Amino acid sequence: GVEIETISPGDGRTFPKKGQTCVVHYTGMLQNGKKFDSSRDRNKPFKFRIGKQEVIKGFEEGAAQMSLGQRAKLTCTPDVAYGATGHPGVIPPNATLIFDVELLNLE
Repeated sequence: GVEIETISPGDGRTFPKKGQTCVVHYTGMLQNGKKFDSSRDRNKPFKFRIGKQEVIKGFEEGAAQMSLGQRAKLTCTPDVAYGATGHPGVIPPNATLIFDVELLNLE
């Protein structure tokens, strides 16, 4: 359940692959709710790789469906991220997650 709502520009040809460490300006958003996380604030744009189950499932699928310079809009189902448990005090159980994602990576 990954819905991409693309802010257009970029290249559309250089997709992320396995063995690649990539850099993402993310920004969290709760559906009918406020923010909960922001890479824009810390000024450290979250270096991470693909294929080690580092991030949640709903963020991992949308990262491969982007390219360099693109700006997407993730909409993840509750079951792929936190819906049964809920991250304690931060994410309630059975919650739908909204992300503002832009990929500006290397490799």
